[PDB]
Amino acid sequence: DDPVVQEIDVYLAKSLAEKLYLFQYPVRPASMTYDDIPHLSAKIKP
Amino acid sequence: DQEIVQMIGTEEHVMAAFGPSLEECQKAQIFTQMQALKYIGNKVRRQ
Amino acid sequence: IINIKKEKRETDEETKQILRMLPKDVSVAELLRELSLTKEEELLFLQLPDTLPGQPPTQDIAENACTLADLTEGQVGKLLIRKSGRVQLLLGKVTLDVTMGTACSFLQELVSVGLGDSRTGEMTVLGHVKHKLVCSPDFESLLDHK
Amino acid sequence: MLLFCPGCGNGLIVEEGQRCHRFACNTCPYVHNITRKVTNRKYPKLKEVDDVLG
Ligand SMILES: [Zn+2]
Repeated sequence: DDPVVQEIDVYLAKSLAEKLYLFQYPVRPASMTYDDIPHLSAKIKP
Repeated sequence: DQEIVQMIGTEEHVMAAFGPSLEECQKAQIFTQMQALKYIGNKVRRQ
Repeated sequence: IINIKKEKRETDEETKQILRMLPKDVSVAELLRELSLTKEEELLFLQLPDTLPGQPPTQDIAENACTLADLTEGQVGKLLIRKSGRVQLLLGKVTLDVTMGTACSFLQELVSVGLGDSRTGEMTVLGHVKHKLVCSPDFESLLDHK
Repeated sequence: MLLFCPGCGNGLIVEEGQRCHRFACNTCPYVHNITRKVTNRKYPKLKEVDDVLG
């Protein structure tokens, strides 16, 4: 078993290291998204 | 309730067996954490 | 009746209860069908081990944990796909193995919340997350090496 | 079957509105009118023919 193909490279980015968040909806399937739902605002804390 | 059912299970028989619990819960007016905690407190014994 | 707001069935993979009228994949085939069969980019989410096989470069130390926050930009490792479906990650002298994580079916939206100003920021939806990967150290190799 | 509201996720009950039967939640104004036929079969296990003993 040798690496015949798919010798993909891996790079690292630090531009959005402190600005990247992962939001997931456990109750909303992946089929329906909130792209069409108009948003108003979001309250957050550092 | 969707999250609760997903945690319990996604099998047809699982949902069929858990249906009665959801029905008994919906019969009452308990839908929020505050109401559920108030009910639990009312049902709590004195220490 | 609106078609994009129908009732959803419990099974997130078979929410199509009413119509107008999935075998478990592997990482090698996923990458193959993402690169050759199509060319559209895809957002992936991979879980790396706690400590990477490196040292924090001039980070004031100790054998502490070395995460991506200490490494710099540029080429850090390679992704190899051997025969029989083996998918490895050469991140230096050691080689981890990448496997398919829990198949999430619920909505996962990747967003960057940049607080450019102390009073107002910007939330930018970069894309959607569909697949999950897990990278694990090849403990068998690490043990049989020495 | 068991249906849930896409908005909040609570259980949906079948009620009668002003035009047609509909699924509705007890915690939000969300509703869904019934357009075509909807069925939920269970296929209960039938009683097999108990053969003679002996
Ligand atoms: Zn609802």
